[PDB]
Amino acid sequence: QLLAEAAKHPDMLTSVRPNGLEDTPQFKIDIDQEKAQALGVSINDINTTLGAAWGGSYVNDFIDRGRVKKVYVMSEAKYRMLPDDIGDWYVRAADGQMVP
Amino acid sequence: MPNFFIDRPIFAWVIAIIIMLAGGLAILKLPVAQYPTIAPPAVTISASYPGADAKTVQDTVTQVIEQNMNGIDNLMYMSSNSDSTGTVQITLTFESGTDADIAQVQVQNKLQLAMPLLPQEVQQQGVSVEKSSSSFLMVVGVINTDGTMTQEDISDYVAANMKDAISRTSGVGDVQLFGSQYAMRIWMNPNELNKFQLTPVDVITAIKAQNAQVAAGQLGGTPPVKGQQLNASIIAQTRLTSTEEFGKILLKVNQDGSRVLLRDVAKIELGGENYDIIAEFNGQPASGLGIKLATGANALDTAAAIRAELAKMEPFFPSGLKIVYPYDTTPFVKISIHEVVKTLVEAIILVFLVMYLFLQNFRATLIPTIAVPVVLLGTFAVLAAFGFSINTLTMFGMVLAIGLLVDDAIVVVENVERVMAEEGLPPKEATRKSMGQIQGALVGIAMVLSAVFVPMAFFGGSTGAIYRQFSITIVSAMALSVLVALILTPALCATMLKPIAKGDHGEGKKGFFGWFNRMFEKSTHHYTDSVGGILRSTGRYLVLYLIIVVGMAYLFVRLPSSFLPDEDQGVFMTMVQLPAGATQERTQKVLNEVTHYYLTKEKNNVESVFAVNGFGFAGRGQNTGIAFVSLKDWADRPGEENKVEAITMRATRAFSQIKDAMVFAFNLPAIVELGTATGFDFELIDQAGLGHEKLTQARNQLLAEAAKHPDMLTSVRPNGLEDTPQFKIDIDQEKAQALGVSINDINTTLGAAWGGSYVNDFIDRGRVKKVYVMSEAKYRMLPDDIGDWYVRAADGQMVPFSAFSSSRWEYGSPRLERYNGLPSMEILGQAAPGKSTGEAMELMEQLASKLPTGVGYDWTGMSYQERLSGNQAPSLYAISLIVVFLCLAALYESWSIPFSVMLVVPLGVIGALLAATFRGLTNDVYFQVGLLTTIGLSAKNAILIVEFAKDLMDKEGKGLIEATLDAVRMRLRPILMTSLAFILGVMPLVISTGAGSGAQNAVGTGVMGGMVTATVLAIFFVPVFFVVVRRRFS
Amino acid sequence: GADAKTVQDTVTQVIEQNMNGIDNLMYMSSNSDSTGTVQITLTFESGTDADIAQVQVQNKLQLAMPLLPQEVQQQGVSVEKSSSSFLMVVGVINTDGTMT
Amino acid sequence: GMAYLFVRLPSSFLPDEDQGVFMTMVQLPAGATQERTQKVLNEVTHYYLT
Amino acid sequence: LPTGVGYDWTGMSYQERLSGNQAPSLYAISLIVVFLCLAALYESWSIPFS
Amino acid sequence: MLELLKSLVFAVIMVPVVMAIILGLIYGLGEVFNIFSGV
Repeated sequence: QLLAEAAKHPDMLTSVRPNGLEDTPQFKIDIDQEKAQALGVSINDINTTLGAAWGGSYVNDFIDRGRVKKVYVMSEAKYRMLPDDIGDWYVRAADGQMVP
Repeated sequence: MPNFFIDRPIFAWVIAIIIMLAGGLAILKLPVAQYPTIAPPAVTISASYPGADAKTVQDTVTQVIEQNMNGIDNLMYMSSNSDSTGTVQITLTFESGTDADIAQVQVQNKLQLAMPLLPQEVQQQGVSVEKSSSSFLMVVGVINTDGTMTQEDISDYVAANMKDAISRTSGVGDVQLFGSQYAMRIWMNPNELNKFQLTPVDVITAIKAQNAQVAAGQLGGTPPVKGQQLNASIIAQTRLTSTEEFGKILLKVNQDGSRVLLRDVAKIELGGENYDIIAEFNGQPASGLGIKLATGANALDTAAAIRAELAKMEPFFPSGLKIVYPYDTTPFVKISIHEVVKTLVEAIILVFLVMYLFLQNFRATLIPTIAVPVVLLGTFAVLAAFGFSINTLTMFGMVLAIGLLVDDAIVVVENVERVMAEEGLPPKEATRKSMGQIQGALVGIAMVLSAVFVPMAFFGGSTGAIYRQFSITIVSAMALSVLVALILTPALCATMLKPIAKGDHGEGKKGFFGWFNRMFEKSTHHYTDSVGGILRSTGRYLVLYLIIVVGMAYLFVRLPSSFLPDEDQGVFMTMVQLPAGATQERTQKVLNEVTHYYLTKEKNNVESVFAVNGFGFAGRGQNTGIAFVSLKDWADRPGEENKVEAITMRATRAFSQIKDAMVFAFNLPAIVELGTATGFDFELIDQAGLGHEKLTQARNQLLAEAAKHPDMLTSVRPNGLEDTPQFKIDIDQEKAQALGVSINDINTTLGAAWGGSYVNDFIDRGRVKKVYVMSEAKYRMLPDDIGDWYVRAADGQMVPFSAFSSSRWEYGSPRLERYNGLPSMEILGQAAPGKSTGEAMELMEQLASKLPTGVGYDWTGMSYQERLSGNQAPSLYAISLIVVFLCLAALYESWSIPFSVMLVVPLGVIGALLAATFRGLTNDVYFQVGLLTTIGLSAKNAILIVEFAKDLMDKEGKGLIEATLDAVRMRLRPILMTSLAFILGVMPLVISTGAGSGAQNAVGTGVMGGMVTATVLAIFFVPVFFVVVRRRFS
Repeated sequence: GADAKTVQDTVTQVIEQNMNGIDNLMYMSSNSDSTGTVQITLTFESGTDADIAQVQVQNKLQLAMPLLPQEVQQQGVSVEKSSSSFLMVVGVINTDGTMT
Repeated sequence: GMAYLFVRLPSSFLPDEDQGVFMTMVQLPAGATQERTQKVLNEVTHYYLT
Repeated sequence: LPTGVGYDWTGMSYQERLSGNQAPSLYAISLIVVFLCLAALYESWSIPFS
Repeated sequence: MLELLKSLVFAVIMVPVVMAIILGLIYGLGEVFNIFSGV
């Protein structure tokens, strides 16, 4: 409302802009822990897999040309671009079989 | 200089206007506080180890902290207190004058290097460093008057919707909370845990796994594939935010859908972090806040802002809540300001009245009324420029120095008036002659006062600051007053005087004036002939002087000495110490009895009782308790039978009948920052590594030995808690291993069932709070209950805890103390009502000398300050003596004349001691300051008389006797006027009833005695000393 | 991992509560991003020494560490006397295009 | 006349001067990716250099 | 704006407000000190007033 | 007002009596010193 009202006087106020990002849509992944535990998988494996694949997990350090730099582990672009790509990841169950 | 400004009145007026503007600007901006930074800087480190006894906390926590806290400069002494509750406190007190904002960083940085060397539980709880020498500006209690809210609900409400606003006003520094916010409590149930084949470690693991936050990442990752247009954030699992969500945590799910929920095995509720302290205000559950004044802030404005902000919140206050103020310090500052204003107005009116009585001329009366406020504003400006504040001591110095300003004004005006009367010259030349005659004396007395008052500011410790305030105020007032007398006043004598004819001193008129002049002249003639007759001889009064000297010495030796008089602050403490092994129920019963007594048999005196159960100044635990009793305003407590002393004496006499409790009552010291008890603190330190039993036996022997002299030691009590029985559980390691039970499971179950474990954090109503796991009361409350817990073996079966564990009893100390790195114990207690503290200290040292070999003794707290009188040795008084001797020898050219001036010093000290002995007050700081002021006034009178006599002897050819008699005849009206002004102006100090009246009474009595006796016995004695000195050293 | 709402809810709330009270405090302003980072800028009254100001800020901050969430306690809280606008940015380029 | 002219005169704090450097800030619609921002910045720099 | 919403200048505008709110005190103090100096130096209260 | 009036009246009734005692000590000390001087 303030911006709309201030836009009405170009003779005194010019380039009246906010300072900060406005608002964004967000994505929420609902994990059904009931079904996951019934199948045989563990919550820790699911959480670690999701965090490492999509968020990237800092693991360790290594020397390179006499300098210590970090080693990162992250999914390769193509498989973390769309919501449907969440179906491409698999988690090992208790008995060794792999569940999507 | 004075004659230079006589011809230019407006130059002096401009200087006065500048001084007035500076004073106004200074009074516009100046910090206001009750007391300055008197206590030495102190830093306290607090750590918590939940469910750990005293020994575990002592060896595993504070040992490492104490070892790694060496190398800190300006460190005075360190003390350490462990506890059976699980809290450890290390207090480091530094030297006075050091910057605490750097010592805190030093100790914090040294602590951060020892963090990885501590156990994991204390690290998770976290340690905190803070400044304990700050004093509380006020405490705001909030109570529930219906019964819906409990202590935890009230504490969380304060922490959520009151702490931030109260902390975010103007002038408020640190804000402390006396309660703990909410925490999700998970009460196990051993029967249900056995039913589903579970152990507490399983619940801990499930909570850790299903109550975590995971960095899901970001849709459309940071390196994008060629042709991406969508980008958003992924919100994966988050922390649980409700009890109903915590109850749905899975613990065991099979493949066919069968499941076990956390609510099926445990009770989830929202409680507090620790149920150790129960606070009840007038019988109702309550919580509190402690507001400390920030540095360089106005106390009154901050208090008013706090009150307005608190009164704003009532419309949004939920349910039934009430806000009370058990203890605030603003009334003392308001009273001090009111007393300053009253003293100023009374002094102005009194000096105007006395000038009208004597000089009979209004133009003469009006001169000082426009000079004293100028000096007052100049003193305000100088004190602001130096860096001081408006305390309760600086204003006392100002009301003390008002008399000096009046004295200077009286001297100047009376000298000019008498010169005009006896010369016939008009105001101009008379003022020139008087100023030329008196400028040297004024400069000399200014230098003498500065030389006698400056060295008092070089004291160290708390006494150093207490003397510094008064000394700085007094020297600034003296300098400003003499500068005003040199510059401004001579112009006033030049302009605003009526040139009356000689001989018209009121004798031409009748009434009160002419008659009063008649007896004044008759008495002056009688006094002059009497002093001439006594001066005809010399050796008859030397024996009188020696008698006065020996009497003063005897009175000085006889008078008891102390540190600082007690005052009626309206708040006093009551302590309850139940026998060893007592639980919370008996302590609550005794506290209820005490509250009922206070609110029933003392309704007209007390106002509220803020009982605290579980916490005491001796040591925290389920065995002790405290109660802060506050009284009504001093206006509603008339007489000396309704003061703090009588109330607490009657209270302890009545409480002596309380069985199963040794309830005591006492009054907190006048300066709350320095110490908590009104008596000395004494500490016994093991050195030969005897241990604890030998130390306890030695302490008991010393206590019995000191109790055998009930004439100078009273209420000698220990400051710790006696040894208590303990439960020892021994686990058969090989039996547990043989049955298939891992030792880790047993240890975790025993530590999380009876001790309670802190697991994770969670978001509650938009804030971070801990989650705690512990058994549900009835299953952890008796030794037999240890058999109700079951542990899972490797085979999957559950083995009871009674199949591989035993139990026995032992004796252990619930509170371990350390001093300077060695085990130590503390005895705290006061002295007799009719003896000095120092004598009690010496006798305690002699008693400690009889202890078995291997135990040493030391002092701490105010006692250490009392032991810092090594600077109070004659090494400083002698320095002041030589400095004033040099100043006097420099003022007038003689190595022998200043002896006569110094001979008048005992003649005021004798009167001060007489007044102190009559009233019975002890020798303390305020009495010392008053004695110094009386000495200065007597020295001023001696300086004036001697200078006039020497000028008469030198400038003219007057003989010794003739010049001395003429001088003493001449310097009679100013002396009497100044003495009357001072004596009448110090009346309220002596007559003050209450409201911090101890210091006022002491200083007023000393000033009255000194002034009266000096005025009586200086006029008759100074000429004798002068003539004896001149003839002997002729 | 925590978004703007929860970060601003947990960390900077208590941090801002504790920071208030330091002498010659002119104004304090905080920002909470979406990548989890949180920033607080305390501007002091003119004439104050910045070094002792940082010392006091550190002293007041270390009191609030026990109240801070567990993850950020060992994440690393950095305090520094910094301005707003860059004094100078110096760029490095490749003159043959063989280096990305 | 002094009073009237003092009232008339507008107020400020400090004049702004040429320094040879200035800045440009670009804010795209929420949810925009790196490619669109790169295209907008390319437009801006091409205009500035042409 | 709707009730409960306030405003407060910050950064440069805070200093602009401070500069604009302290001028009259400076003017009055300077005039007073100059008048007092003139009165002290050249004598009489008529010369500085003129 | 009332407090100002009471302060004034107290001051004016206390000054003359105090001056009276001070003249009393002046008289007494003068006489005793005159008596003792001549032995």
